[PDB]
Amino acid sequence: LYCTFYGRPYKLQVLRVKGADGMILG
Amino acid sequence: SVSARKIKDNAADWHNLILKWETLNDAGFTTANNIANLKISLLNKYNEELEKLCEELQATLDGLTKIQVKMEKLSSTTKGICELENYHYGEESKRPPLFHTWPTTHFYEVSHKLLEMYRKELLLKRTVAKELAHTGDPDLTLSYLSMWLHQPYVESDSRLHLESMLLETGHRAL
Repeated sequence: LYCTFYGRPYKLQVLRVKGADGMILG
Repeated sequence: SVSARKIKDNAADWHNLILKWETLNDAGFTTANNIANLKISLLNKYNEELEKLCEELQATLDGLTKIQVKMEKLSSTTKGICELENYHYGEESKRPPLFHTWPTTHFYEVSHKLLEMYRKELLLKRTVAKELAHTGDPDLTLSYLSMWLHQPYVESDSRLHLESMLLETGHRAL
C-alpha cells in the first residue's frame, strides 16, 4: 500500500486481515 | 548526412530541455515559497490547502522526471554512433570526417557529464520536496529553499561546454 503523508511517501505491507464474519487469514 | 541530421537533432533537444528545466524550476520555487509561508504562518499562530500545494509540487516533479527520461534517451542514442562507426571504420581510419574537427568521443564526454549533473540534481530536489513540509527550524527552511534556488550540483562550465556543441552544429551563426 502507498500513501503520501504531506509529501512524504509511505509504503506498507499487509500481513493479517480479520473481517466482520470472523475469519482470520494468515 | 546520416549522422549529421541526428547530431543537429540532439543539439536542439539539449537546448530546449535545459530551457524547460529552468521554467519548471521557477514555478517550483514559487510554490515552495508559498508552502513555507503557510507553515510559518500557522507556526506563529489548512490540510486541504497544504495537500493541494504538495500535489502540484509533485506535478512539477513528475514533469522533471519526464525530462530526465528524455536525457537518458539522448545519451544512448549518441553512444551508438560511437561504436558502429569506430568499429566499422575500424582503425586504419585516423581520418574520421565529422563537421569540423572533433571525434564522437567528445560528444560522449559532453552528454555523459550533463546526464550526471542533472541526474544528481533531481535526487536533491526529491529530498527537498520530501523533507520541506515537516521541518520546524527556520535556518533549515532557508537552507532548503537555497538548495532549490541555487542548484549546487550543476557546474557553470558545462553551459560553456554546451556552447561548444552549438559552435559545432552550426545552428548559431559563426
